[PDB]
Amino acid sequence: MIQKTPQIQVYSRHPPENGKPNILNCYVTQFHPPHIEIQMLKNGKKIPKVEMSDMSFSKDWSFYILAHTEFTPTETDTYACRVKHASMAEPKTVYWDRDM
Amino acid sequence: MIQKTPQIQVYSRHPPENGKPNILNCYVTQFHPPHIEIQMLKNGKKIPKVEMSDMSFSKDWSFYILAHTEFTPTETDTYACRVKHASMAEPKTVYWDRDM
Amino acid sequence: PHSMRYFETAVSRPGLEEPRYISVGYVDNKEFVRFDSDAENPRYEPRAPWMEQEGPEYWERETQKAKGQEQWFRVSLRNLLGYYNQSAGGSHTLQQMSGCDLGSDWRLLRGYLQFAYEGRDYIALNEDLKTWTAADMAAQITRRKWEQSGAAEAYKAYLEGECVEWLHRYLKNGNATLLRTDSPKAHVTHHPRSKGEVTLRCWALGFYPADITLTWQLNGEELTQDMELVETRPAGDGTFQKWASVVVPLGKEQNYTCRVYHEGLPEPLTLRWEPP
Amino acid sequence: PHSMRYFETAVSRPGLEEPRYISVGYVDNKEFVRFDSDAENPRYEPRAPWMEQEGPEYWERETQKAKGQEQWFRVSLRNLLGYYNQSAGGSHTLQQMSGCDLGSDWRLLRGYLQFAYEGRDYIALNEDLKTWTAADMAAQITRRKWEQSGAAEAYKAYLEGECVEWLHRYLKNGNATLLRTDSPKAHVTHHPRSKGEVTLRCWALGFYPADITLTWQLNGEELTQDMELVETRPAGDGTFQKWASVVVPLGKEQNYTCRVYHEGLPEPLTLRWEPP
Amino acid sequence: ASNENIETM
Amino acid sequence: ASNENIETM
Repeated sequence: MIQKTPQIQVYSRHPPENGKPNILNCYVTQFHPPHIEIQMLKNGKKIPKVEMSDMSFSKDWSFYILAHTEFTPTETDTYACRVKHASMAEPKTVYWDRDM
Repeated sequence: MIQKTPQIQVYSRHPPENGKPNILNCYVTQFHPPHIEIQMLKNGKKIPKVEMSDMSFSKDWSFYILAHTEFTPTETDTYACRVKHASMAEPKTVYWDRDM
Repeated sequence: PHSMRYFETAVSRPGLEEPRYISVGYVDNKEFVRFDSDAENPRYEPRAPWMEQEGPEYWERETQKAKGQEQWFRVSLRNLLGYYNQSAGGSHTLQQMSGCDLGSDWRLLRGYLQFAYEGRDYIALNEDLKTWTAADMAAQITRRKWEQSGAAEAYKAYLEGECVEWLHRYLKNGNATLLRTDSPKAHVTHHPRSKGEVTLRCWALGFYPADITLTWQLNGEELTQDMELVETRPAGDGTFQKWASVVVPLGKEQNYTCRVYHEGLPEPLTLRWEPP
Repeated sequence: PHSMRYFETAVSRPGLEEPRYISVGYVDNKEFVRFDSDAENPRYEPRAPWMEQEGPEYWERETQKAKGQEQWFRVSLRNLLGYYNQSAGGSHTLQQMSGCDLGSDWRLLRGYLQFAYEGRDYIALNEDLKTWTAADMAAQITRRKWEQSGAAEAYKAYLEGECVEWLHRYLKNGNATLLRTDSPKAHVTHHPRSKGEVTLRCWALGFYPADITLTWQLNGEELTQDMELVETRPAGDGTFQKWASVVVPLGKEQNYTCRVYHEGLPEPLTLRWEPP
Repeated sequence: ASNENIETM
Repeated sequence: ASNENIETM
């Protein structure tokens, strides 16, 4: 069937500072069909409290979602976003890079 | 559904000479699904005797057909190929240009 | 420039399960209403604070339109299924975009009406608001049905009439909210890399509207394909972010300037990598 | 370089109508066998003259494989329909490509096995002939089923064994036919246009194999994106055609040379626009 | 305010 | 000569 692979960006709402509270975003765009599963991970472990925006689509018809969670980054912690979609044979994980 | 628009080429088997017998080809490629309707026209009128190659597909999975007819071109005659396909809202007609 | 849009989606589900209908209203690209058939009590809900000004009758009327729309999409999904050769059961998508664009003088720039099936163009109302463009053979069947029933006329009446008059009302009711801009706050980050080179990254954060331009210059000359940039992304608080980077030689960073263009600013920003 | 390929297609039809199965065999890109379930008496038929050398038992054995393949594709089409969420009735396509490539020394270069659903990549056997690459989530279901049943092993056995030994036989049986090349015959046409310019078109006609290269040069320098070319097209008699054109100033045509590279030639052609 | 479609596809 | 698939998709 007709499928469009999601594009993923993982980034903080504010410039990160270890020990300061922030919000980690996972912005998933350009996908079709609308059904998708997004998880957010801290040190490779599922974050329980993850907010999801409501189903929306862009002018090009493709769907998009903003997943987010509160977070307080530290020197040693890693964060990621994992996306499961019909267009993909396996889930895709994108790590947060504080420089991007 | 999944659809690929046919690409069309209309051309003679041999360099054309008015009054000399030849073969007019209509080579239809890059389409999906395989069902297609091809007509060949002389002066905007359907040519009855039109040969069609058998259903084939290329490495990229897309289907292709070679339609042909015998013809003896003249100064005044025009020839065309008309293709009807699911990917297209209306049939597409491509005129034979003796320079191409 | 102003606009109103309704983004509608009907999604059919496996087997017997009934389709989900979602409608989202936008004023100047900002979500203002939402209806979702999957809700416990399905109704159009306010999504912008200035919408609370609308009486209970507004919400009941809008909700009733959505209940009718849900059924329209159910019958349209079934009709399309047959045009593309099949019977019920499958998981499919039908989408619609409609609305109007206004100038700074609040005059109609154009009406807008498009449909997609399986996320691909199906049928569009042309800018004349009189004729239709079908994307493929199946869509042409809808085009002829709609040409026969004179469907374009009722669309044109809404797009040039009701759509404009409601957008005028929304613009008046949400004046203090809709006219607001958030200026970008910019800074440059420094990322030493291989070959004696360094990535200079220019960040623009906290801006609204989403439209922005970031440029990099070498002593007054703007940098082309050489410049890397991310897609503009929501910060999640109503503002947006963007960054543009260039790879420059270490020790030559002071020859590069970033410029930030945004409607919210009193004038364009100009900035340089600033050491410690 | 040599190759054998089977190109298989199963097309499901509206309502109750049973699917059409087509299999086409290629030796060195030339069609040599064909089976079509839509035929009055469905059987593999010879499509190259050198195939008539095969006994009646070859044709019955091949035909029986195709009758089994037709049923395999019917059950596979149904399974895919469910992975992508639905029941029977729809019009769908399943395609398969399989075969082997040989070097000039007749040694196996690689086995090949791929599938498409709705004309899009579904699943491929990797070049190791041991592991699978699925294109999407539904295809991954087939990957796990095939990994569990050890399907790759029987494919590898055919690709490296039976496929190579039959291609060796076909190459021996069709020696006088398969080794043949048809040299291109070239000429330049002159098409005066606007701005005092002229299209110089270089034609290559009557060539076999399809692979060719046409170049345009200005006093020894080859022309890049400036050069227009058609896709190589069948003449219908087993040969191919191609043309490459350049737009040059009128009066300067003699400074341009076309060159034609083809394996069938004793050496590359060089040609110029030749006046009357 | 939203629009209502009349003729189905 | 052609190949026969065994395990279905």
